[PDB]
Amino acid sequence: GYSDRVQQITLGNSTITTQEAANAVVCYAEWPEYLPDVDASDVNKTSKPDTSVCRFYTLDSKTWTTGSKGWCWKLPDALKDMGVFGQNMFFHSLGRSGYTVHVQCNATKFHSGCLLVVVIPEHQLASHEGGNVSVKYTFTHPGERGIDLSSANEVGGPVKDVLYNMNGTLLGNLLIFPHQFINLRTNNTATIVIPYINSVPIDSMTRHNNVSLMVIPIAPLTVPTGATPSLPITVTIAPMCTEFSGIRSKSIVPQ
Amino acid sequence: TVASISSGPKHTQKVPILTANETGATMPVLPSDSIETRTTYMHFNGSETDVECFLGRAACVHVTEIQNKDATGIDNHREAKLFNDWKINLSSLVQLRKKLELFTYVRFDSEYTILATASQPDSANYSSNLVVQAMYVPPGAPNPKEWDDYTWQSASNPSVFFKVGDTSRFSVPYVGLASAYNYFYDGYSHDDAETQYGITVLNHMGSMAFRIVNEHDEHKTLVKIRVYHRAKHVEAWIPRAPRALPYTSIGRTNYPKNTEPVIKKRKGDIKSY
Amino acid sequence: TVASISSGPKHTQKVPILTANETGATMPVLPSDSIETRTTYMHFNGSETDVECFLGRAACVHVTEIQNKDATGIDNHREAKLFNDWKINLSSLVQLRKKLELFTYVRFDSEYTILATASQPDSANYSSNLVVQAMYVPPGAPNPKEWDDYTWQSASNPSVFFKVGDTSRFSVPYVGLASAYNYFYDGYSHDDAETQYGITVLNHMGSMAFRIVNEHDEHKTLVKIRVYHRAKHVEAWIPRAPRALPYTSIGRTNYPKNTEPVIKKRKGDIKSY
Amino acid sequence: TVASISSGPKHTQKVPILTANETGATMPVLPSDSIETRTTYMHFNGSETDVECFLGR
Amino acid sequence: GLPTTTLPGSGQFLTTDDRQSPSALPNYEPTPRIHIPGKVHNLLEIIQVDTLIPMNNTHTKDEVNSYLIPLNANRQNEQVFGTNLFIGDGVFKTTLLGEIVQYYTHWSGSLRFSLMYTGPALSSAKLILAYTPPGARGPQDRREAMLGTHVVWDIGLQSTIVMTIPWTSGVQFRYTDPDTYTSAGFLSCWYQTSLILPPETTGQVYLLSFISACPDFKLRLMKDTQTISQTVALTE
Amino acid sequence: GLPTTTLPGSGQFLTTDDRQSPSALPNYEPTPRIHIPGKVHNLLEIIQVDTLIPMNNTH
Amino acid sequence: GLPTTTLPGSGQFLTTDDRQSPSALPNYEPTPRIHIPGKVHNLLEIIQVDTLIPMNNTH
Amino acid sequence: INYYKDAASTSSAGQSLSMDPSKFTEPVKDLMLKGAPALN
Amino acid sequence: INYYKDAASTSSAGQSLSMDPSKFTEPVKDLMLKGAPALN
Amino acid sequence: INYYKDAASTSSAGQSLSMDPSKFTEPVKDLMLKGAPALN
Repeated sequence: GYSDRVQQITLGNSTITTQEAANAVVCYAEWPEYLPDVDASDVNKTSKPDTSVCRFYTLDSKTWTTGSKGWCWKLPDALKDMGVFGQNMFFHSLGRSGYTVHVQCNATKFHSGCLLVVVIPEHQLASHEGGNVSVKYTFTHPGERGIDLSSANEVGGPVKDVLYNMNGTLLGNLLIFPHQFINLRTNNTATIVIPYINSVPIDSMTRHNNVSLMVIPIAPLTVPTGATPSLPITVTIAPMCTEFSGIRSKSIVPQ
Repeated sequence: TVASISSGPKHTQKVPILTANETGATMPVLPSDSIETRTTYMHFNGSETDVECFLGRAACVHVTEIQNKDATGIDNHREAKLFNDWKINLSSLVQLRKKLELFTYVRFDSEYTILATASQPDSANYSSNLVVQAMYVPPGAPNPKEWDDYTWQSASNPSVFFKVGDTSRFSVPYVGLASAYNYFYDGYSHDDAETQYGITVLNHMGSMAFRIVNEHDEHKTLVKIRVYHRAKHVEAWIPRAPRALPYTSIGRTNYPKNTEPVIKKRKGDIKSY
Repeated sequence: TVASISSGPKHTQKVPILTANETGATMPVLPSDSIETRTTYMHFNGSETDVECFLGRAACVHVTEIQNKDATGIDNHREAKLFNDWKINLSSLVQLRKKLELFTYVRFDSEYTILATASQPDSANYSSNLVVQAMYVPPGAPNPKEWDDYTWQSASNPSVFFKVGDTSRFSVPYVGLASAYNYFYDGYSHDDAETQYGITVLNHMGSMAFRIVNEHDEHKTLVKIRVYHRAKHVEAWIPRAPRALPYTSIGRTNYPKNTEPVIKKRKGDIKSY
Repeated sequence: TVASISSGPKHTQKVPILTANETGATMPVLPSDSIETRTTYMHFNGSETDVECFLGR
Repeated sequence: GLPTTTLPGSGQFLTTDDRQSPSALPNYEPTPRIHIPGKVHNLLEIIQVDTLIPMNNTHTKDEVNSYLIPLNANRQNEQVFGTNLFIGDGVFKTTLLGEIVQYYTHWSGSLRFSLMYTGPALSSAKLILAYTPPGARGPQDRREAMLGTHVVWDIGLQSTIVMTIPWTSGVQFRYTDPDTYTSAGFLSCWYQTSLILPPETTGQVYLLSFISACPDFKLRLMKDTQTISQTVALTE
Repeated sequence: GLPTTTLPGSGQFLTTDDRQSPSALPNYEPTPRIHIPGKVHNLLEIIQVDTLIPMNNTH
Repeated sequence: GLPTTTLPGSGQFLTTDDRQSPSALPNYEPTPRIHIPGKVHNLLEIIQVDTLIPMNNTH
Repeated sequence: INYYKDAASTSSAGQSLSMDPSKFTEPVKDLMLKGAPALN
Repeated sequence: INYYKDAASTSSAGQSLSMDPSKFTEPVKDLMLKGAPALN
Repeated sequence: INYYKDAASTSSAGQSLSMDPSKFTEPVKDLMLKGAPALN
């Protein structure tokens, strides 16, 4: 009586149940694991807070309306302030982590709409100015708020044009990245497990984000007659196999 | 190898063509799941689509130019194109760039070919025979200031001398600082409020300085340098969506404003053929 | 091997020389069936009549020309012969063409040799040394528009750079879409009422674009390109009647009107020697 | 080859980090004598620092 | 001294040749490789992942909406969409498949075309997808369409339908750049019965459509893509 | 570096010589051969089929 | 005479290449080596000897 | 025959002949069998 | 010795030494023996 | 393969792979053990 459909994920002191899942994706078919010695470089023993950092943090909720263009969060940024995960983050020189991402959106059998939930490794954004204008730090570190693709261009911020993925590629091809759809008629959640993907064994958690999670409405939300025209979307994310190394004074970052 | 097996009528409870794309999978459906097929063999291996093959041919990565002329009274050799440097890149001419950016991290050895041809746009009695010197200047080395500085001694820095009209060829191991090269990097060099975004120091493949060794003749000679780059021993990770809009800058993803629609509009209906 | 066996007088009921040609056969009659012969050996193998040998020497297949000159103010490089393309063919110069059309389908690898020589028809101080670039442009690739377009980067398209006066040589596998090449095809590309007849897209061997890499000197230089083609690994099916009338077009069988009698008229009688 | 071995807390009478430089020696002290380390390998031979290489271009 | 003769081609530079060269950095030791998920070995590996087709190409500036094929409730017998199968051009051209095919001159193989339905769960519909092999015109009505390769799709719990365009061809390779002799057919879709919405519901519903290549597929003779060009070298 | 000497004829192009060359299309896979009746191997095979002689050349 | 083809790079001088050359002094006999204390093999050997740092740079 | 000492100086590599699209085409956590229902 | 990797790059092929004119000179359905009458 | 007769004409030497800093880092007459007191 197991269905692909019902699932339970327990991680730390927190549990999620979905009764309307559509399997789960594990990026590149690899599950998060700690850093092996053969791959290690820094000689420091690392710190593995385990259950105090590897639990589920639910970010603040978004509201899908007929005019929504899509939202974008960066990792580990989105979690920069969650509990002890965040403290560890500002206090060590280097850290490394994988995540379980669970995006939630329920409706009824009269609604229609379909969101794309995708994880993009190394999502370098484009400046809407063109040329070689850079995208300032603050703009690519929105924190739990994430970036709202239907917000206005700002100065020093990225471009927010959806048919171009914020980088000069077409929305249609985002499907080459680990992703899952939430089609109100099928699905009510999306779950993706992200292994740590980098060109170095461990890195800085503040100067470099290693994935952007993106939720994009593709088939517009259509509510039943005289229904309220909107649904909330909630994102809950859990660091998994986290390791921190090179402890010290506590980083100070712009803004 | 069979490309298609023989398959006949079906009346089952087992439907391989109904799936749920919401899952993120592309189910491996074949012609024989939905029509009646006959056996056929592949006769093919997919040899020429190997990434080593795809990135393994020489591409022009840079065209520069230097001239041989009397430096007498020149206050700025660099500025007179008496000599010229180039910080190696693979993202300035777009053909090879779009190919590499199909991947997120890439690792390979480089084979460089350098073709040099001379031009004599204004009245010369003859064509002189010039020798070019190409010096590989890694970050931290003294940089040439005049076209005949102590720098050119290049006692510790690899340099090649070849003749204009000829070609020079040598190969450099993968010089990246990390395990692979990130043509994308969603980071900064530090948490500064105004530091540059995206362009990083782990995509640096060195830098190269060119000059003519010859002193000047009576006429002036323009020498134009073309650098070709061939990846050998390629390793590529994490495929990405191909580049759709035009490029504007080395190292940023930025596209031009008021660009044009990249998807061709139908001449007719959705229903049109 | 015997070329003739010894044979003596015959008075038989078994006549090998009477046959019925209406049957379509050529009965294998020999000297020894009708005269008295002596033994003799062949001393020969028929080596130099092998089709690999017959089609295996280089033949000139194309002569084109490009010039190096100041492109300043040229509105149409292609038109100034600043650069030039060629869609590969083996039926434009007739010598090799008649040889190939002795067969209906032919399959082979090609070895190309390209000789480039320069001419300076009007007053020059000297002969410059130019490097030619020959790019192989398969159907669907961007085609060069100026003599120095992004196209020439040729990051994915095979190109060779050699010096004028020298020769370039490389070999291309059999690029046909079918199992062999049809120099004859009694068909159309589709059942259209006005589509072209005979010329088809399964005899396409690609196409090639040439240019000089050098910028301009003070004089002008004419470079004339000659492409030679040698078939290697030849396979030929279905022999046909040799070409009798002159050719008029690449790819059609058409002969010129009011052509001349191709059979030599006797100077004398049927009875004449 | 290991570049660093794994080493944990220490509370000894055996102090490798106190020396007397007046002796003229450079005592071979390592990260693992004064912090807690994890194993890591060298992955490197020191090929390009050989004097033949240094004076050989 | 051993006697030699040099052949035609000496000194040429062929961008496609593969030979040894002296290393400029003798004895240098590259950084160790660490493990990174996601390694690609063949472009054939990636063109089997499906991506969305902007089938609804009828707009005037690129929009998220050209990915949506609309469906109308209560229409009978009628046609949902049509397209030829020049995978190197037109709708296909910007898709990952289209985009890679363009790096090669010839392609052969089967294509997988699937449609995922996004209408309310309490609605229902039956569509017919038809592949018309080269030689006939794009079908003009379902009767015409239904006589060639087709699948009646019944919209249900299982949200997507995967249609395969089996390789139907005389010649074993076709050109990726559109060519007549070498052309591959048409793909059309019609109401089999009709879309029906539940009460309290209204308007258009959309289908998303994807394209990917079957394991069948072959691509050969690499060349340059018409999809990217430039007028001056970029700088930093 | 192995010592060599080049002989007379170096650099010449003889249309009849038979040597190896680099392939411009590294790794390309040609179309499979299918069977076709009629293969010719030697011109000596075909000159044994008889054909008509315009003997009456007097026109 | 063995057929050859020369590749791109022929005739170049790369200061970092390592090949054989004819000896200008054929048959000459170098002075014997005697023992000398102190041989260095790697620069890695010497950067492990400590030296003083002008830390007080303020002059 | 390599004429040179360093590995970077050798010619192009030789075909992976690796090929495994499943990391890209089927990265699902619970295995999907073709023919069995997608969602149970 | 092939110096190159691809087959197209090898020299000319070597003599068929196949040679069988009968597909062209005697494509008759019922075998004709020289010496026996052509038409029986 | 050496093509030449004299030893000077051969290419560069090959890595010492000798490496022993103790003549430079620990030339002390009585051996010092790390961890034991420097001056007893």
